[PDB]
Formats: sequence, C-alpha cells, structure tokens
Amino acid sequence: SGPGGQNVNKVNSKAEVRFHLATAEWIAEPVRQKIAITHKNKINRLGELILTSESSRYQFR
Amino acid sequence: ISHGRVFRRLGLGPESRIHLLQNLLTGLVRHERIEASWARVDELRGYAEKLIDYGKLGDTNERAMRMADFWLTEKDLIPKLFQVLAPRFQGQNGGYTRMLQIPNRNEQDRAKMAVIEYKGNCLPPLPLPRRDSNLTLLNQLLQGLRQDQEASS
Amino acid sequence: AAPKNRRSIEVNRCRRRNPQKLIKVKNNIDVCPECGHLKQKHILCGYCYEKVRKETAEIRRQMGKQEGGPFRAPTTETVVLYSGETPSEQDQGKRIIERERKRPSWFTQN
RNA sequence: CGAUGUUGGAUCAGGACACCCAAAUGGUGCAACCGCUAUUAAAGGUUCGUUUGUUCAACGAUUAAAGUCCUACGUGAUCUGAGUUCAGACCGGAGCAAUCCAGGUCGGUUUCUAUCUAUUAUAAAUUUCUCCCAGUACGAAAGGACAAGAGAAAUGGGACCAACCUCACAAACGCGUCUCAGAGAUAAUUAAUGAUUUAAUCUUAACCUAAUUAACUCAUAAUAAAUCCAGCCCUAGAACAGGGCACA
RNA sequence: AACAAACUCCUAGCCCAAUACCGGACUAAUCUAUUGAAACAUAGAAGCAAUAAUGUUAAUAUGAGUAACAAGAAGCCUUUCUCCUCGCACACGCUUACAUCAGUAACUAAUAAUAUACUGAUAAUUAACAACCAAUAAACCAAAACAACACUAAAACGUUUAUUAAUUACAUUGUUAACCCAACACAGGAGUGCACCAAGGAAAGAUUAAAAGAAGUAAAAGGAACUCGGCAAACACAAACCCCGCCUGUUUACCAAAAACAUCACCUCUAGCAUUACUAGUAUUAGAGGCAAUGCCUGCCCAGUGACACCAGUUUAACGGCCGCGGUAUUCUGACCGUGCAAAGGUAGCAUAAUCACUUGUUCUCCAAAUAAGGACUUGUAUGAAUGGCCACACGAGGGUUUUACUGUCUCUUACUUCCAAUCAGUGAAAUUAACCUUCCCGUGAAGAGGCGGGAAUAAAAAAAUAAGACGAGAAGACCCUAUGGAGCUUUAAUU
RNA sequence: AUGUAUUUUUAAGAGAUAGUCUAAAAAGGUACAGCUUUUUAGAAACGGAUACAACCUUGACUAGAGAGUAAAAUCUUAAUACU
RNA sequence: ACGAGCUACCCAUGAGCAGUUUAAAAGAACCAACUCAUCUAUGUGGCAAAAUAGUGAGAAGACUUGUAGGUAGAGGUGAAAA
RNA sequence: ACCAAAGCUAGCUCAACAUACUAAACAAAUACAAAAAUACACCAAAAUAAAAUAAAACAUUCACCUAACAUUAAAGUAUAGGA
Ligand SMILES: Nc1nc2c(ncn2[C@@H]2O[C@H](COP(=O)(O)O)[C@@H](O)[C@H]2O)c(=O)[nH]1
Ligand SMILES: [Mg+2]
Ligand SMILES: [Mg+2]
Ligand SMILES: [Mg+2]
Ligand SMILES: [Mg+2]
Ligand SMILES: [Mg+2]
Ligand SMILES: [Mg+2]
Ligand SMILES: [Mg+2]
Ligand SMILES: [Mg+2]
Ligand SMILES: [Mg+2]
Ligand SMILES: [Mg+2]
Ligand SMILES: [Mg+2]
Ligand SMILES: [Mg+2]
Ligand SMILES: [Mg+2]
Ligand SMILES: [Mg+2]
Ligand SMILES: [Mg+2]
Ligand SMILES: [Mg+2]
Ligand SMILES: [Mg+2]
Ligand SMILES: [Mg+2]
Ligand SMILES: [Mg+2]
Ligand SMILES: [Mg+2]
Ligand SMILES: [Mg+2]
Ligand SMILES: [Mg+2]
Ligand SMILES: [Mg+2]
Ligand SMILES: [Mg+2]
Ligand SMILES: [Mg+2]
Ligand SMILES: [Mg+2]
Ligand SMILES: [Mg+2]
Ligand SMILES: [Mg+2]
Ligand SMILES: [Mg+2]
Ligand SMILES: [Mg+2]
Ligand SMILES: [Mg+2]
Ligand SMILES: [Mg+2]
Ligand SMILES: [Mg+2]
Ligand SMILES: [Mg+2]
Ligand SMILES: [Mg+2]
Ligand SMILES: [Mg+2]
Ligand SMILES: [Mg+2]
Ligand SMILES: [Mg+2]
Ligand SMILES: [Mg+2]
Ligand SMILES: [Mg+2]
Ligand SMILES: [Mg+2]
Ligand SMILES: [Mg+2]
Ligand SMILES: [Mg+2]
Ligand SMILES: [Mg+2]
Ligand SMILES: [Mg+2]
Ligand SMILES: [Mg+2]
Ligand SMILES: [Mg+2]
Ligand SMILES: [Mg+2]
Ligand SMILES: [Mg+2]
Ligand SMILES: [Mg+2]
Ligand SMILES: [Mg+2]
Ligand SMILES: [Mg+2]
Ligand SMILES: [Mg+2]
Ligand SMILES: [Mg+2]
Ligand SMILES: [Mg+2]
Ligand SMILES: [Mg+2]
Ligand SMILES: [Mg+2]
Ligand SMILES: [Mg+2]
Ligand SMILES: [Mg+2]
Ligand SMILES: [Mg+2]
Ligand SMILES: [Mg+2]
Ligand SMILES: [Mg+2]
Ligand SMILES: [Mg+2]
Ligand SMILES: [Mg+2]
Ligand SMILES: [Mg+2]
Ligand SMILES: [Mg+2]
Ligand SMILES: [Mg+2]
Ligand SMILES: [Mg+2]
Ligand SMILES: [Mg+2]
Ligand SMILES: [Mg+2]
Ligand SMILES: [Mg+2]
Ligand SMILES: [Mg+2]
Ligand SMILES: [Mg+2]
Ligand SMILES: [Mg+2]
Ligand SMILES: [Mg+2]
Ligand SMILES: [Mg+2]
Ligand SMILES: [Mg+2]
Ligand SMILES: [Mg+2]
Ligand SMILES: [Mg+2]
Ligand SMILES: [Mg+2]
Ligand SMILES: [Mg+2]
Ligand SMILES: [Mg+2]
Ligand SMILES: [Mg+2]
Ligand SMILES: [Mg+2]
Ligand SMILES: [Mg+2]
Ligand SMILES: [Mg+2]
Ligand SMILES: [Mg+2]
Ligand SMILES: [Mg+2]
Ligand SMILES: [Mg+2]
Ligand SMILES: [Mg+2]
Ligand SMILES: [Mg+2]
Ligand SMILES: [Mg+2]
Ligand SMILES: [Mg+2]
Ligand SMILES: [Mg+2]
Ligand SMILES: [Mg+2]
Ligand SMILES: [Mg+2]
Ligand SMILES: [Mg+2]
Ligand SMILES: [Mg+2]
Ligand SMILES: [Mg+2]
Ligand SMILES: [Mg+2]
Ligand SMILES: [Mg+2]
Ligand SMILES: [Mg+2]
Ligand SMILES: [Mg+2]
Ligand SMILES: [Mg+2]
Ligand SMILES: [Mg+2]
Ligand SMILES: [Mg+2]
Ligand SMILES: [Mg+2]
Ligand SMILES: [Mg+2]
Ligand SMILES: [Mg+2]
Ligand SMILES: [Mg+2]
Ligand SMILES: [Mg+2]
Ligand SMILES: [Mg+2]
Ligand SMILES: [Mg+2]
Ligand SMILES: [Mg+2]
Ligand SMILES: [Mg+2]
Ligand SMILES: [Mg+2]
Ligand SMILES: [Mg+2]
Ligand SMILES: [Mg+2]
Ligand SMILES: [Mg+2]
Ligand SMILES: [Mg+2]
Ligand SMILES: [Mg+2]
Ligand SMILES: [Mg+2]
Ligand SMILES: [Mg+2]
Ligand SMILES: [Mg+2]
Ligand SMILES: [Mg+2]
Ligand SMILES: [Mg+2]
Ligand SMILES: [Mg+2]
Ligand SMILES: [Mg+2]
Ligand SMILES: [Mg+2]
Ligand SMILES: [Mg+2]
Ligand SMILES: [Mg+2]
Ligand SMILES: [Zn+2]
Repeated sequence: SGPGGQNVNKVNSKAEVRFHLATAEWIAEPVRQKIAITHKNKINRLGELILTSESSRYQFR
Repeated sequence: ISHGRVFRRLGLGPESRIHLLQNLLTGLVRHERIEASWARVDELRGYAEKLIDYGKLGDTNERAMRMADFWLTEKDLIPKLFQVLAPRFQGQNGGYTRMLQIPNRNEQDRAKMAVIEYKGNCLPPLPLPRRDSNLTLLNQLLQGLRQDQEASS
Repeated sequence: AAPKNRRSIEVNRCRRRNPQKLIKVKNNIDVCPECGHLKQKHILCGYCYEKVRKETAEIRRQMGKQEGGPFRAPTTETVVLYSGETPSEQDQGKRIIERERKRPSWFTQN
C-alpha cells in the first residue's frame, strides 16, 4: 500500500514471513514461550507467527 | 413477450389511449361514419360494438347512463345514442359496425387508414367488395354441383 | 467505434443491391369494375371512395347548415333526398335533407 | 512515448495439472475411525460475513472443498473509482525561501453512433444427508468399518402455471411445480496360464484372460411430408419468417 | 542416383547489383534568337517535372440512406372534444423580420400540410405615455420602517423669500412584431408592475410492441446480509459519539465548496499631520501585518539573520531554536551524581493524533466476528503553547462510528407503461478510411500475425444483437529523458 | 623472388563519426541473457536452414519454352532376471 | 495599439424579499419569489464549447439585482483559488 | 448518361519619363452618442527605440533595422572588436 503509481500497482513489493513456532527447533524453548506470550497478537490460531514488511520499495529490502 | 395481449399501445399511455378512443367514439356517434388509422379504427370497433349493447339496456339504466356520460364527450349525443342508434339496432346481435381498409393517406406519412361506419346510416353506400355473380363459369359449375346434390336426395 | 477502412464499391453494391433491399413487385393489383381505375384486391377503390367521400361531405355540410348550433343534434333518424323526390310514408317523421343535385347512380333509394 | 489506459472488485469466464473434493489403487511406525505419503484421473464444483481501497491478512459460521497458476499476473469501445496518478488544503520532517514525501488525511469530468474479423441454444447429470447393513467386521475396552440396497434433498441442464405469490390484460414471472439415463472403452493397480531363464515371473513374449477412475464415442432421443400463399388472427415474431381462417 | 541458384557453359547481344555522398550522357513541358509552319532543329533562359510534408484550396467518395428531427383527435375546414399551464405590458436590445394580397417546382422551417420565420407587390407605428424640459443669494441639525415615537449602521427623495427668467395656437423625437444575448426558429442567460387564467399552448408523422439503455409505478419472506461508503431509493425522515473549523459568509466561471480564506476578539509594529486617496479625518485615530469569538494560558533564549539604534545596547504575540556520555535505591527504572557544550536545553497541556517508518503499538467497550469507532497507557528522541497549546454551548450540503424505522441496495430479481428500440414515409451529419477478394490453430518474425511458414476451414449476399481482437477512434504522452529550447516562483546564484 | 596492377603524391571535395549478429581472444555480470565494453575475420540472395538479418552455397547486365553443378530434405539410441 | 457590455473590486442612481414562530428587521428559526450549486442519474459532436431531472444551502443581509462610470498587462483586481 | 472539363478577357507586376505630391464629390448636416441649424470659453503636451537573432550558452558586443548623398576605385584598407 501507498503512493507509487503504476509501480506500486503492478509490483509485488510487500513481504510476509510466516512460520510455525511450536515446531521451530532453531529457537530455544524459553525464548519460544516468551515470544508466544508477548507477541500473541501477531500469532493466529494455528500457531503460525506472521511478520510483514511494507516500508521499503524493494522486495529484497 | 407480448403473449395474450389484446390492447395495443396508443397515445401517451393507458389514460391517453382511453381519451383517444373516447374522442374517436364521440366522432363516430356524431357522424355515423368516420375514418382514422387502421390500428385506431380496429381498436375502436370493439368499443363501438359495446356502446350499442350498453345503449340497448335502456335509458333508465344508471350504469349505461354513466357509461354514455363518460364516453360521449358531447352531451347532445347521449339522447341520440339512446333514441336513434339503440332503437334501430334491436334484431341485430353484433352486426353494428362495418370496418373497411381505405387507401393510404396522401400525406407523407403514408399511414394505413381504415373507415368505420354504423350500419343503416343515412350516408351514401361505400364501394363494398361485392362477390362474383352466380352466372360466372366457376360459380355456374358450383351451381351444377348443388343441383346434382339436391337431386341425389 | 470508427470504421477501420473505406468500404469499396464492390462491397457497397453487394450490400445495397441485395433482393432484401429491392422493392418487391405487387401482384394483388386489379382494376375496379365500376370506374376502370386501379385498386388493390383488399383495399377499397380510391376513385369510388373519393366520390362517396365528396358526396358525404356535401350531405354533412347541408345537415350542419340545418343546425345553427354546435350542440343541436337530431334526436330522430335522418333521410336525405335529391331534386325530384318526395318523402314516403316510411320516411316521414324523420329529419329531412334536400339537395339540388340529382340522385347519383350509386346511391340507391332504399 | 504523432498513447500498449494503470490495482482491487461486479459480469463472463478459456486453459494447464504441479489435484482441495469427488473416483480407482500402493506403502505404512495401516488392528478399526481419524491419519502421513506415492500413482492415475481435469467431464463438474470449489460458500456466506466483520475490519482494511485493498490483492494478501486476522476472525465467525459452514461445507465434500473453500487448490496453485497462465490468460496484457484475463476482462474499463461492458461497469465501478476506494487507493494510486494533476491542479485545492492540513499535520510531522528537510530546505532561509520557492518547494519536496514507497509519510499519512479530506475532495477531485472514466468519451465512442460497431467498418472488418469472431460469435449469437440438440440432449443422452453430479454431489451430499438419513434407515438398515451393525454397535457387525476389526479390538484388552474405550472406539468403530467398507461394500450392497432404500429413500430425502442441493447444484446444474431442459421445461411449465393446477394451486400460493408478484399480478387493476386473457399473459409473463419465482418464492411455486415436473424430469434428468443404458453399452464399449481405458490410466495407475491386482491375480490365472506360460518360455527366453523346461523352477518361478501379470507378458516394450504370444493366445484368450478376469476386478478395474474420470473422460471419449455409440445405442437412444429431437428436426426430418419441397414449389397455394392476397388479406385477417396467433400462446409465432425486431423486419423477414412460422402456425391457423369448414364445423361454431 | 536424380531433383536443385544472381554460379558456370550454350545461342545472340546494347557485355555485370546496391543506401549517404560524388561524376557523366540524355530528356518531359514553357519563353526568346534564328529554321519550320500537319508542330520541329541548333542555341540562350529559368516560377524547368510531385505516389507522400497529421501539406493549402475546390469537388467528391466510406462511415450511411446510418445516428438524429417533427404535426393531439374527429370534422360540416376551422367547428367541437382530450390534456399541460411562465400570460399581459413597460425598460434595455434587434431593426420591418409586423399587416394585406398573390406564389411556393426550388430556396428558409432540421419533415409535410402551409407560412409569424421563404419570394414579389402595397400599406404601416398619428400623443395626452416617454426623451429635451431656469439660474443666482438667504431661512433651513431633528430619517425612511402604516410613523404615535424610538434604535444604530445616522440615513437618496423639499418648500418659501428676493433679482433677472424671449412670451407668441399647432415644435422635434420613440410608437409594428411571433423580437434580445447564445454560430441555429437552441430544454440555456435575461430588470420591473400585475394576476395563476378571464390569458398561452400540444407530450404522440403512422405502425409492431425484439434485445440493450434512460424515466416512473408495484412487489412474497428477509430488512444493509450489496457497496469504499445506507450512493440511489424508501409507508421513516429520529436519537447519539468523535476529528477539523467558534459561529453567518467567501473561494479554484468550466473535474476540487473544504479541515482552505475571511470573521468578531487578542496582539504587534508605522505615522504629531491640510486642501483630489488616507481625509474634508488627528493616536479611543489612520495604515502595514500575525493568530482567530469566548474560558485556562501563552514557559526559556538576542547565540546566529533581520528591524530600531547610524558603534555598544533593545527586540522573539520577529525570522526561529529550546542537549549529550556514564554509573547509580533491591533485579524493571533512576529520585541522585561526575563531566562537556550551549542562548536556552521542550515548561504547562495534549497524545498512536490529519502528526515519517516500525503500526493492525498494548488494553477495555461496541459486533458472533472490526486494520473501522470511542475511552485509557505512553519519549511524540520528528507533539508542543498567537507559523498559538488545551477543553466547552450553538453551528457545518466538511470528514469518520452506532441504535432503531425504512426500503429492489442485496438474497434473487419480476411485472406494467413513457422515452428508447424494430418496420413504413420525408429530410439527412460525425470522428475514421493506404489498398483489401478483410478465417481458425501452432510455429516463426522489430521479441503479442487476417496477409510468412506447416496444416484445417471455405456457395455468395442481406437484416437484428455482444464487444474478444484490428497492439480500435479521439489528443505530434500531461508520467520519464534529451534540448548548451522557454516561462512562473524563491534566494545565501552571477552582473547591476 | 614470384603471381597480379596497384600504389603514392597534386588540386577539388562532400557524406559518415547514434550499428547488429556469427566464429575467435578477454573483461564485467550469474563460467545469465536477442546483455555491455576492447582486438581479428565474415555477412546482411531473388538459392538452402519449412517461415528467418547476421548461418551455408554464390566474381549480382539483357533475351531463350537449353544444359552442367553448389549449399541442401525425416538426427541417434529408447537397454539392467540370476534360482 | 484595443479591451472592466463576461468576470474581480469600487463609485453614483434606483428596485426587490410574500407567508409563519418570535418583546425583534436578532449578520435567530421554517419555507416561498429570488440567489448559489452538495450528491446522484442522464447527457459526453449533447438541449447546452458546462445543460436537464431528482435532491440540496442561504432566503431583512458581509443579501440579490437594473442603468451609468472607473481601475489595462513590467499592470488592474483579488474574504490567496497563483 | 449524370457529375463534369476547355476557352480569353477583366485586370495585375517590374521599371523609365514626368508635371513637382494628400484623386473626384462636396446644395444641407458632419469630433452632442457624426451626418442633429442656434449661447459666455479653457486650450493644450513633450522625455534614446527594445527584442526575437548571431557569438552554436550568455552578461560586453550583434550590419540592415522608416535619420538623403549617388556611381567607378581606394577597400573589405587603416582602425573598432569577451581583439
Ligand atoms: N556509416 C555508414 N552507414 C551506412 C553505410 N552503409 C549504409 N549505411 C547506413 O545504413 C542505413 C541503410 O541500410 P542499408 O540500406 O545500407 O542496408 C542508412 O542509415 C545508411 O546511412 C556505411 O558504409 N557507413
Ligand atoms: Mg493507503
Ligand atoms: Mg500521496
Ligand atoms: Mg509521490
Ligand atoms: Mg515488475
Ligand atoms: Mg509508450
Ligand atoms: Mg497510430
Ligand atoms: Mg500509434
Ligand atoms: Mg487496446
Ligand atoms: Mg473456467
Ligand atoms: Mg497427475
Ligand atoms: Mg480424493
Ligand atoms: Mg476445473
Ligand atoms: Mg496492462
Ligand atoms: Mg508481472
Ligand atoms: Mg508471464
Ligand atoms: Mg488487468
Ligand atoms: Mg480494471
Ligand atoms: Mg466507457
Ligand atoms: Mg477492453
Ligand atoms: Mg478518488
Ligand atoms: Mg491541531
Ligand atoms: Mg505525498
Ligand atoms: Mg483520498
Ligand atoms: Mg464533497
Ligand atoms: Mg453489425
Ligand atoms: Mg453498444
Ligand atoms: Mg462402547
Ligand atoms: Mg454404506
Ligand atoms: Mg432445477
Ligand atoms: Mg514354467
Ligand atoms: Mg504367484
Ligand atoms: Mg448417436
Ligand atoms: Mg404458413
Ligand atoms: Mg538448374
Ligand atoms: Mg555470353
Ligand atoms: Mg553473371
Ligand atoms: Mg534546348
Ligand atoms: Mg517548380
Ligand atoms: Mg498531382
Ligand atoms: Mg499531399
Ligand atoms: Mg449515401
Ligand atoms: Mg451501422
Ligand atoms: Mg432513430
Ligand atoms: Mg408533437
Ligand atoms: Mg439579429
Ligand atoms: Mg421543405
Ligand atoms: Mg414576407
Ligand atoms: Mg406594441
Ligand atoms: Mg407511439
Ligand atoms: Mg414521432
Ligand atoms: Mg426494454
Ligand atoms: Mg427500471
Ligand atoms: Mg416504488
Ligand atoms: Mg419486498
Ligand atoms: Mg457490509
Ligand atoms: Mg460482501
Ligand atoms: Mg441519500
Ligand atoms: Mg436517514
Ligand atoms: Mg431515520
Ligand atoms: Mg481519528
Ligand atoms: Mg466554518
Ligand atoms: Mg456562538
Ligand atoms: Mg470576492
Ligand atoms: Mg462562485
Ligand atoms: Mg470547479
Ligand atoms: Mg459548502
Ligand atoms: Mg463543486
Ligand atoms: Mg482560518
Ligand atoms: Mg487577553
Ligand atoms: Mg484561541
Ligand atoms: Mg512564545
Ligand atoms: Mg538579535
Ligand atoms: Mg545583540
Ligand atoms: Mg492524557
Ligand atoms: Mg485533541
Ligand atoms: Mg481526543
Ligand atoms: Mg505515525
Ligand atoms: Mg476509514
Ligand atoms: Mg462498515
Ligand atoms: Mg481503532
Ligand atoms: Mg484513540
Ligand atoms: Mg518540533
Ligand atoms: Mg508545529
Ligand atoms: Mg514563530
Ligand atoms: Mg493559519
Ligand atoms: Mg459545510
Ligand atoms: Mg455534522
Ligand atoms: Mg456555510
Ligand atoms: Mg412481478
Ligand atoms: Mg427512414
Ligand atoms: Mg484524416
Ligand atoms: Mg472472404
Ligand atoms: Mg522480415
Ligand atoms: Mg515495429
Ligand atoms: Mg503468433
Ligand atoms: Mg497462413
Ligand atoms: Mg500456407
Ligand atoms: Mg495436420
Ligand atoms: Mg471488440
Ligand atoms: Mg493489420
Ligand atoms: Mg488507439
Ligand atoms: Mg511526442
Ligand atoms: Mg500524460
Ligand atoms: Mg514534469
Ligand atoms: Mg549539449
Ligand atoms: Mg537556454
Ligand atoms: Mg534565448
Ligand atoms: Mg550573492
Ligand atoms: Mg571532409
Ligand atoms: Mg554522432
Ligand atoms: Mg548487442
Ligand atoms: Mg568488423
Ligand atoms: Mg523465401
Ligand atoms: Mg557473387
Ligand atoms: Mg466601464
Ligand atoms: Mg460593469
Ligand atoms: Mg420575510
Ligand atoms: Mg436567518
Ligand atoms: Mg438542476
Ligand atoms: Mg426518482
Ligand atoms: Mg433552507
Ligand atoms: Mg440555517
Ligand atoms: Mg519577465
Ligand atoms: Mg500583479
Ligand atoms: Mg495557497
Ligand atoms: Mg499552489
Ligand atoms: Mg546565441
Ligand atoms: Mg544554430
Ligand atoms: Mg537561447
Ligand atoms: Mg539590434
Ligand atoms: Mg583593449
Ligand atoms: Zn372504382
């Protein structure tokens, strides 16, 4: 979203990273519980945590 | 889809159509023979047939009284309708009006025109299409058939 | 939408010379046995109808001259006679119109 | 760049299979139900709402399922203009200023009369839910079948007003009513017989084989009697066509 | 083997391709000097040759007989019926378009009939209504609004006295109209006095009643579930919560009516004064400005740049700015301390806001569900106090959110009329057009093919619809870049 | 040396100096491009590679209803027993 | 050089605002004439080079409007929309 | 066969000469709001030419650019020029 004209209209530049927390073995268990407690608003009912990025114009950024 | 429709669209709507038919009926009652467009005369034929039937109900009939009051815009025609047209149409059941297609109007529109006339009027007879005489070849052969059929019984 | 190219005369002729656009010949034309003029088999003769219409116009003009007002319509039957005629017993008691013209051949006493 | 009109939606959707369901199977750490993967199969479907212009996304209720894409990430000479993408104006920041913003807020003209190509209706169904099957098989019990057969519906195709409803025309219409199908054929996968390789082995070895998905064709169903057509009606129709005009 | 070229032989020759640029030989049509006189030769000259400039002018075609336009009915021929109601006159303006007779084959009415709108001839608007229609001094403060008497914004509209005002019929001018300005006999723009008809006119040229479109009416059950939004419509036409502006008002004639401007109020600065503004006024005044009624207030700073002071010094309700680094109470924090720079280090208030991004910040209420709305927490390291900060009544076609009532918005559309539409008659445009005898699939190709290649399809012409394509029509892209091309605006740009 | 006739100066000069692919030597990128930058060579057929710019055959005049040649036209396998 | 007969603002001279609630002619309230143009639908070579229909705001005032005059482009005027 | 096409004329252009240069008509009215016979006034005025262009930009400069001295040479010379 935002003003970019045809560029924003027809360029996929909004990034979203979604991943399950319970089975994420690359994060320590107490850290996983702490994230599940503090960021419960960003976690849906399937346990998948979602983060999104819209600020930068570039998809890689 | 116009299935099962008997009234054609005329004028500016239903009320305007009724008013046009009322004016045509008033003219027909006043003059005993009028001419208009073929569609207008065709639609007016039934109304003129029903007006004579209503007039045959008698003068004292309040329903026919109000019907004539509504339809005959010129009020001097209501006594005419109830004392000339109705009395002279007594033995006839439905042969009150005669409609004939006349040639197209000389104006640039070239409309399909018809003439309607109350039977038994005091006007010159129209050039009605008369059938052939029985002395024709075909009709005489048919008369021979009829004579043979009569002689066979 | 605007046309893409000019249509050639071949296309134009093929379009506007089709039998659908050509005027069809009428085969219901016949001559009137009375006056010999042309008329259609389902349409009244123009000449005879014009005669009848003019006679009706004169008759109506005379019958409206008889009535000096717009709303003065006869309450009885009406009969029209020509010069050299007298009302019969069955024609008396009705409003009468008299014409100086003689009785036409097509108009019957009755 | 002497113009290829640019997101989401409304309508209509065409196609691919790297299949969500529906169908036939293999392996299971498959006893049964839920499951996890693997093969084949695209005739048909793939919901309704709150917030956001939103594609996405979060949530509520369902469903057999709310599939991934291509189609100028379809479709503005069919539509919408909320945002983007002009001119007006604020807030925060930069610049002394004019001004600047992939930083947000309100408001902001969406033209076309179709020249050409193209096109403008034949059918021969699908899927869920209830009763038994049976608390039967399967199991230590909790749990709990498949198949076969009876029905109910829903979607879609084709039709119609006896009644209800819309209905001040005799008609049209849905919210109302009726109907919807047999044979062959196969892909994956099972076994019979049998050599190369005298054992075995379903066979890019033959012979006939049998259990077998969806498609796809065919039975079957519809039209299917040429040269009378002036006028008048029609439940037939833009015009042209088509059906009637002997009962009465 | 064979078949297969601009290659090479054979038979004759006038005996070897081409873009920009260069060279040569001829030549079409004119005028002149000499020949010639059924139209040529030698020479000298040029306004010396057009398949192409969105080329100019004139006529024509396609689109196309297509879009589009009109006259209520009958009748005894201008007499009666059905409907809607912008009519009379004057001022301004147009000039004869007005009236009578005659004609309309054609010219004007966007079509006929005929004629107030075309042609010819002849006449007309007669003043009492209106235009032109005394000066010079003096008495004169006391409003018009039924004006009794009053308010503030202090208000046009008059007589009398005295001096001269030719003096004697009948002067001159505008007097029609269906009309003016809009390219048109245009649904537009038009001042004043009267009444809402006692005066003006006709929505339909004639048929059928297809689709699609516009307008209207009605609707089972539901009652916003449609949509960005309750836009439109509706048997309702109510009550509330926020943001922004106090309020009435003004603005981008022609895409924006607002949260923009102005506004009463509050503050600054600049002026001690006379015959054209300010002003016939004099600091309680008059200009140049900022911000916006009212209520609480407007905290610090002259370090820089301006202005007074012609240097010091004063000014922020002038232009504007109002802090880092590190450790500390018992774990989060830091009341506190050390040190450094400043002109002061952001005070009060409010706060996820119209306030960069993180943001859908966290939490509560509303809903079954909410990135919506409202209330709270709050460093917002980029809030903040007259470029004003906070609340409040009334207010607003401003922008958001709810509660019912309401309904075709929608579930899911349907029926009927009018204008449309199709047929008959009359009149008759436009963008566009290289020529088309103008198919489909795949591949190819200046990288999206009706014209190529390989295959399929293929009697030829109309009429009515739908818009997928002709990278459709319209405007030498307004976005981007270039131009030693412009112009507006601002300055701490360069010459002044 | 040899096989050919070309080369250098004199006097007039304009165009062009905005370029593509193929083969080869390199660099950048991704040992990616119908990519970009340098050097050598070639081409821009009316034949062939179905269509085609650059690939191949071809010292491009005219007439013939003569002939001989050049590049060039369906490219290869689709296979695993060990009692 | 020519343009303020449209429009922006002034200057003279005139004219309009009916009804209703209100001690009120209160920059009050409802709604006419009248003046603007919020929203939508048609129209998009159209009735119209800015319209029609429905619906809206003001409607005793910072209100509309008639006639005559003035301010003219390095400018005029502007309740700033360049 | 319609639509159509072809005339040779009106007249224009460049010069020379030339009297010497605002043609004819002006009965009435004509700068009252022109074609309106007729009343105590005001009448009048001047202050450089600029730029588009060239110098490939543009600031100094840029002939001709509505002012008489003509022709043959000196001569495109001396000079003036961001020289
Ligand atoms: N510079 C240059 N340009 C050429 C040459 N040959 C042809 N051209 C250019 O190529 C274009 C035409 O292509 P061609 O007709 O030669 O195939 C033109 O722009 C022409 O100027 C040449 O030899 N040198
Ligand atoms: Mg947004
Ligand atoms: Mg923006
Ligand atoms: Mg931007
Ligand atoms: Mg992209
Ligand atoms: Mg382009
Ligand atoms: Mg083009
Ligand atoms: Mg183009
Ligand atoms: Mg296109
Ligand atoms: Mg589909
Ligand atoms: Mg598969
Ligand atoms: Mg399945
Ligand atoms: Mg499918
Ligand atoms: Mg596109
Ligand atoms: Mg894309
Ligand atoms: Mg793609
Ligand atoms: Mg698209
Ligand atoms: Mg779109
Ligand atoms: Mg459109
Ligand atoms: Mg399109
Ligand atoms: Mg918008
Ligand atoms: Mg604020
Ligand atoms: Mg912005
Ligand atoms: Mg917006
Ligand atoms: Mg608005
Ligand atoms: Mg068509
Ligand atoms: Mg259309
Ligand atoms: Mg049990
Ligand atoms: Mg079962
Ligand atoms: Mg059904
Ligand atoms: Mg064996
Ligand atoms: Mg076995
Ligand atoms: Mg069959
Ligand atoms: Mg028939
Ligand atoms: Mg050969
Ligand atoms: Mg030879
Ligand atoms: Mg040769
Ligand atoms: Mg010669
Ligand atoms: Mg020439
Ligand atoms: Mg020519
Ligand atoms: Mg040309
Ligand atoms: Mg034509
Ligand atoms: Mg057409
Ligand atoms: Mg039409
Ligand atoms: Mg009419
Ligand atoms: Mg005129
Ligand atoms: Mg005419
Ligand atoms: Mg006349
Ligand atoms: Mg008069
Ligand atoms: Mg009609
Ligand atoms: Mg009509
Ligand atoms: Mg319709
Ligand atoms: Mg409708
Ligand atoms: Mg209704
Ligand atoms: Mg309803
Ligand atoms: Mg909703
Ligand atoms: Mg929805
Ligand atoms: Mg509304
Ligand atoms: Mg409401
Ligand atoms: Mg309400
Ligand atoms: Mg808010
Ligand atoms: Mg306001
Ligand atoms: Mg107040
Ligand atoms: Mg103003
Ligand atoms: Mg305005
Ligand atoms: Mg505007
Ligand atoms: Mg407003
Ligand atoms: Mg507006
Ligand atoms: Mg303000
Ligand atoms: Mg104070
Ligand atoms: Mg304040
Ligand atoms: Mg302060
Ligand atoms: Mg200072
Ligand atoms: Mg100081
Ligand atoms: Mg607070
Ligand atoms: Mg606040
Ligand atoms: Mg608040
Ligand atoms: Mg923010
Ligand atoms: Mg919102
Ligand atoms: Mg909502
Ligand atoms: Mg919220
Ligand atoms: Mg809040
Ligand atoms: Mg700040
Ligand atoms: Mg601020
Ligand atoms: Mg300040
Ligand atoms: Mg302000
Ligand atoms: Mg408002
Ligand atoms: Mg409000
Ligand atoms: Mg207002
Ligand atoms: Mg209905
Ligand atoms: Mg016609
Ligand atoms: Mg053209
Ligand atoms: Mg063809
Ligand atoms: Mg080519
Ligand atoms: Mg091209
Ligand atoms: Mg292709
Ligand atoms: Mg082909
Ligand atoms: Mg071919
Ligand atoms: Mg084939
Ligand atoms: Mg199309
Ligand atoms: Mg083409
Ligand atoms: Mg185009
Ligand atoms: Mg261009
Ligand atoms: Mg543009
Ligand atoms: Mg630009
Ligand atoms: Mg350059
Ligand atoms: Mg320049
Ligand atoms: Mg310049
Ligand atoms: Mg300077
Ligand atoms: Mg050179
Ligand atoms: Mg160059
Ligand atoms: Mg390249
Ligand atoms: Mg080379
Ligand atoms: Mg070829
Ligand atoms: Mg060669
Ligand atoms: Mg003036
Ligand atoms: Mg004026
Ligand atoms: Mg009043
Ligand atoms: Mg008021
Ligand atoms: Mg309106
Ligand atoms: Mg309405
Ligand atoms: Mg109001
Ligand atoms: Mg009000
Ligand atoms: Mg200037
Ligand atoms: Mg100015
Ligand atoms: Mg501004
Ligand atoms: Mg601006
Ligand atoms: Mg220059
Ligand atoms: Mg140059
Ligand atoms: Mg320049
Ligand atoms: Mg000069
Ligand atoms: Mg010097
Ligand atoms: Zn006859």
